[PDB]
Amino acid sequence: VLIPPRRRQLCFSRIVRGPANLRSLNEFKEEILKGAQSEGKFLGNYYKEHKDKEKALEAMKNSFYDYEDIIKGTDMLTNIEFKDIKIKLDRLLEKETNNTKKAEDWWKTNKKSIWNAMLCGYKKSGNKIIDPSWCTIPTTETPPQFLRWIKEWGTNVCIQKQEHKEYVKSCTSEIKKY
Amino acid sequence: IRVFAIPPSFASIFLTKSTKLTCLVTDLTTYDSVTISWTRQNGEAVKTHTNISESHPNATFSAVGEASICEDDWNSGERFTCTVTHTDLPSPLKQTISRPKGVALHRPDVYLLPPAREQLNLRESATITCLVTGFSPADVFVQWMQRGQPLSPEKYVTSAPMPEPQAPGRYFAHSILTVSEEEWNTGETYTCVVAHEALPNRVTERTVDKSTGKPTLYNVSLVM
Amino acid sequence: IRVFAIPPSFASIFLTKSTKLTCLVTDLTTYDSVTISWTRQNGEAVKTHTNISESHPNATFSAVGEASICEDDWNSGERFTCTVTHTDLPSPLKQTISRPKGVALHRPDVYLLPPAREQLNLRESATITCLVTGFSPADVFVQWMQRGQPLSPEKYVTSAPMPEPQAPGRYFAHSILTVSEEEWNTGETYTCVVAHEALPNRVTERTVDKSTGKPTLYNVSLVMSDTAG
Amino acid sequence: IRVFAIPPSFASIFLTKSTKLTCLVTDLTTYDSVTISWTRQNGEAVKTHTNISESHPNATFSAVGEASICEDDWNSGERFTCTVTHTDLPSPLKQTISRPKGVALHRPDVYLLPPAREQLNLRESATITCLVTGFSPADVFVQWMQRGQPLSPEKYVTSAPMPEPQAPGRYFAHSILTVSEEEWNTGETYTCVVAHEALPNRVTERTVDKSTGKPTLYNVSLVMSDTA
Ligand SMILES: *[C@@H]1O[C@H](CO)[C@@H](O)[C@H](O)[C@H]1NC(C)=O
Ligand SMILES: *[C@@H]1O[C@H](CO)[C@@H](O)[C@H](O)[C@H]1NC(C)=O
Repeated sequence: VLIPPRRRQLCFSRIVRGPANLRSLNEFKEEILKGAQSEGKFLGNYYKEHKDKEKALEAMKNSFYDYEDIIKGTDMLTNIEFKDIKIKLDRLLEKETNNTKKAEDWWKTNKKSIWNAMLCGYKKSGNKIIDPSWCTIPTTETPPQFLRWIKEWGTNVCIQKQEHKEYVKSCTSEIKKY
Repeated sequence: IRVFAIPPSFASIFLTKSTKLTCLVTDLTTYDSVTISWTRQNGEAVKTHTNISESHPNATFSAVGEASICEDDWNSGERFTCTVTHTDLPSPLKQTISRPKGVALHRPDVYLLPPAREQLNLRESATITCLVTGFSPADVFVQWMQRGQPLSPEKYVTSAPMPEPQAPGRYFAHSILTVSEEEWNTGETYTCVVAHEALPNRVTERTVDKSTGKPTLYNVSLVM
Repeated sequence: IRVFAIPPSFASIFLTKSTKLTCLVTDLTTYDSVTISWTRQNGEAVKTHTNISESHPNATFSAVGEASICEDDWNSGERFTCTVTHTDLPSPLKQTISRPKGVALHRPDVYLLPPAREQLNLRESATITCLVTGFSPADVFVQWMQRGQPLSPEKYVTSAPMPEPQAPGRYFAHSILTVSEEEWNTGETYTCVVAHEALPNRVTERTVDKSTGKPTLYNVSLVMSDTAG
Repeated sequence: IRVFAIPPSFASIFLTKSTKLTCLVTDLTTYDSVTISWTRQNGEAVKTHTNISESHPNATFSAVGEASICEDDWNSGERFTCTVTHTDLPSPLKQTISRPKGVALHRPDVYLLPPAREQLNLRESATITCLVTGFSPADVFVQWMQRGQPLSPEKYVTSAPMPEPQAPGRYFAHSILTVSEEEWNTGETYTCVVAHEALPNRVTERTVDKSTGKPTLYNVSLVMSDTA
C-alpha cells in the first residue's frame, strides 16, 4: 500500500478530525462534511492552471470516494482517518438515535451521497462551469472502485507516472532517475 | 425473631413530606396471621398499617408497617416501640427506635464544581457535581433543579455520606448530574438544593451556570 | 463452621503488587493450630498459611489462609477452591471463587475538578475532587500523588463505585483530597493516579495546579487622548 | 559452543505483559539428550517448555523453553539457569538471569516539552519531545498515546538510554513524536507514557496539549498621539 497525497488533500474540518465528538448528526456532521467545501482547492489554487480542467475535477472524484471510505473502512491506519474516532463519531451519533441506521447501512455516502459533491468549492474559487457528463462523478455512482486498494493505485499512473513519462520524452541520468 | 425497625431517614422526611416507618424483621416461622403495630410511651392509639409483604420463601420473612407520626414528636426524639405479634411467638416483638441525640448540628457547605474542561472539550457530556461537605448528621438529601424545574432522581446519583478525612465529626457527600454538552453551553443555571437539619431553613441552594467561574479575560483600561 | 472466600480485589492486587488469597472462617470454636488451605484446578499445594488471627473473646475463631499466586493464573480464568480441615469442623467445606467474566471492559475517564472558588475564600481547606466516570467493571483503585510521592490515605477518601445513570454497565467514583488553601495557592502537582483493568497500561494520571486552566488575561491599556486633531 | 541467556528487559516485560524467559545457544549444533530446565536456588525446575528451536546452519539455535513467573519473584533475583547437557561437553552449562541488587532505583522525572513556537510558525509539522531524566536503571520504555489510544512505534523514535554526565547515577532518554501542524492545532492531547522499574506505580504520564504552554497574561498598551 502506497498512500497518495490523500493525507493532506483531505481537508476535514477541525471538529470531525479532532477529539471532540459531534453534538447532532443532523446539524454538525451534516454541516461539517459540507464544511469541507474547502475540498475545492484543486482548481481553486493548485489545478487552476497546472493541468487541464478535466483533471482537477478528476482529482475530486478521488477525494469523494476517499471521503466515502473514511466513513466506512478505508486503509489509512491513523487515529484521525482509520482506526480513528471520526468513524466512531458517526456510529456514536446514529447509535444515539436508537440505532436508526448503521453508518454502513445508510448515510454511507449513499443516502446523502450527493452532499454538494464539492462542486461548490470547485465553483467557489475556480469558477469553471462543470460539464453535465463531468457532474456525475463528483456525486454518487454505483462503482466503488474497489476499496481504495486499486483506485489510489488508479491515481498513481494518472499523474505520478505519466508526467515523468512525458518528461522522459521531453540529463540521461536524470531520465534514468525515474 | 427480632424486628429491625428503620427510622424515617431525612431523605424520606423531605422527599415525601411525611414520616413513614417500617418494621423489617428477621423471622423464623415464615407466615403468621397477625400483622404489625406501633406503640408509643404515651400509649396513643396505633396507626393503620397496610400492604404487608408476602411470605419470604427462605424463611427470613420481612414485614412492613406504615405509620403516620408527627414531625415534632419525632423531632423531640421520644422513643417509638414497634409491637409485632405472631401466632408462633405470643410475646410481642417490642423493639424501639429513636433518632440519635447528642450529635452537634453542622451546616453543610455546598460547592457546585463545574465540569472539567477536559470533559466539555469532548462535547459529549458535562457531569456537574454538588460537593456537600461539613455536615455532622449523617443524613442528607441532595436534589437537582435544572432551569427552575426539579429533575427526576434518574438523572443524578448522590453518593452516600462518608466521614470527612480531616474533620472526624463532620461528613461529606457527592451528587453528580450529567447533561449533554449541548445543554451545558446554553447556560441553564443548574441548581443544587441540599436538605439538611442544620441549615437555617433546612435547604440551601447553589447554582452553577456556563458563565460562572469565567475570569475577566479582557481588561480594557481606557485612560484619556 | 461456615467459611468465607475472599477473591483478591483490584485494589489488593494493585496496591501490594501481589495476589493475596485470604480465606477466613466465622462461627468456629477456638482451638490451637487451625489448618486451612486453598486448592487450584490442578490441586497443587499452597504456601504455608501464616498470620492466623488469634482467638477472639467472643468464642469465635477466624482462621485466615493466605497464598501468594502469580497473576497470570488468576487472570486466565483458572478457579481456586478453599478447603477447611479441622477436628472441630464436622466435615470439609469447599468454596470455589474465580475472576468474574463476561463483563465488557470500558476505559475510565479520569476528570479532575479543581476546588471551587467559594471554598478558597473560606481559607480553611480545599477539595481537589478526582472524578473517575464511565468505567466497567465496578472495581477501580484511585490514588493520589503529590510531587511523585504517594499521599497518605488519611488525606484522600475514595467513594465506592456506583452505577452511572446514563448507561447500565458503566460506573463512576470519586476521590477528594482535602488540602489547605496555602498548599494549593502555591502550585502543587496533586496527581490523581487511577488504576483500572480497562486502561491501556492499567493506570492514568491527571495533574492539577493553580496554573492549570487560567485563561489568558488580556490587559489592553490604551491611551488615545494624546491625539488632539 | 556457549549458551547466551536472554533476560527479557523491562521494556519487553511491559510490552508483552508477561515474563517470557529465553536462553539462546550460540555456535553449537543440535545434539541428542538436549536438556532445558529453568533452575532457581530452590531447585523447583518444573516449568513447561514449548516450541524448541531447530538447528541453524550457523550453529546458533535457541532451544527456547518459555515460562511464566511473577515479576516480583524475578526481581528477588531467583537466578534462573537453563541446564543443558550435551554429548560434546559433558559438563552442564549454567546461564543465570537475575536483577543485580547493586543498581539503584531512582524514579524518572519525565518532562513533556511542547513543540517550539518556531515550528508552529513555519506551519509544516510539530515535533513533540518527551524528556525522561533521573532514572538509574537503563531500562526505560516510552509509549505515546494520542486520544487515549496507543500509537504505533513507527511514529516516534525513542533515544536509547545514554549516561548523564551531570548525574553519575542517573541516565536520560528522549522520545520525539512528530505530527502534522493541522493535527496539533486541532487540540489533540498526546500523553507520554513512560514505563520504568523505579517508578512507584511502574508507569507515569505527561500530557501535552495545544494550550499547555500559553502566555497567561497579554499586556499591551497602545499609545497613539498626534505630534512628535
Ligand atoms: C484591570 O485593569 C485595571 C486598570 O487600572 C487594573 O487596576 C487592575 O489591576 C486590572 N486587573 C487585572 C486582574 O488585570
Ligand atoms: C494591567 O494593566 C494596568 C494598566 O496598564 C496595570 O496598572 C496593571 O498592573 C496590569 N496588571 C497586570 C499586568 O497584572
